[PDB]
Amino acid sequence: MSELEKAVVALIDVFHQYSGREGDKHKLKKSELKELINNELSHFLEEIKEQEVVDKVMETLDSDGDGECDFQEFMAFVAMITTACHEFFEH
Amino acid sequence: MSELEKAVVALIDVFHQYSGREGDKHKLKKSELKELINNELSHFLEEIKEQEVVDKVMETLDSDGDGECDFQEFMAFVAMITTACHEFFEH
Ligand SMILES: c1cc(C2=NCCCN2)ccc1OCCCCCOc1ccc(C2=NCCCN2)cc1
Ligand SMILES: c1cc(C2=NCCCN2)ccc1OCCCCCOc1ccc(C2=NCCCN2)cc1
Ligand SMILES: [Ca+2]
Ligand SMILES: [Ca+2]
Ligand SMILES: [Ca+2]
Ligand SMILES: [Ca+2]
Repeated sequence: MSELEKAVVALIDVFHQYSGREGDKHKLKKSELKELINNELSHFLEEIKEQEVVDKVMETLDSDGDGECDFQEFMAFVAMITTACHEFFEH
Repeated sequence: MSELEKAVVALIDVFHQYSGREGDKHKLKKSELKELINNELSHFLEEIKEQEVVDKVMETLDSDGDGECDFQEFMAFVAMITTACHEFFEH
């Protein structure tokens, strides 16, 4: 598999590594999202320590108002993070 | 770096590995897009052999009508491919 194919698989893997811990196994609730950010984005994002901070990230990500981040919404999060990295974390 | 952080970097790397070959260094023209699909998605997508086929993919991807795939448009392509992989290539 190419690096791109392995990358695609990695996105799926990390989603399900966190989404399946609690409740809906196919969605990240705020507690799961907090863990993913703190454990898997510790180099790209500042650690979330306050509930207000994860509430704010979930508000941004949750496009269908169910209070959780589904796979499609996670892809949008990945695009946000990748765009930030691409622009050398300038904004 | 986590597997997710490395994945994010891989997406950027493959884009620029193809986008910088011809013309606009920051966009994939159809010829570059064809090469990326054939070389880096050979396990997830059928090889493109006909110009009609890459025209059709570019039409789907090109949301601003410039005939090329920019970084934002490539992210949407990545989301499409990842969603397909996620659903076990069922659709
Ligand atoms: C790879 C390719 C390109 C690229 N290539 C082709 C041309 C275009 N781009 C650009 C960047 C790339 O990244 C390599 C990974 C380096 C680790 C970054 O680590 C951080 C994380 C967070 C910050 C930060 N956090 C918040 C406030 C600002 N700062 C800073 C640094
Ligand atoms: C990883 C995780 C999940 C997952 N996990 C948590 C639950 C949810 N999902 C799902 C899939 C994953 O993928 C692993 C990579 C296997 C190689 C697939 O290789 C192909 C490529 C193209 C085809 C095809 N092409 C076009 C017509 C149909 N067929 C078939 C097979
Ligand atoms: Ca869950
Ligand atoms: Ca949601
Ligand atoms: Ca180009
Ligand atoms: Ca375009």
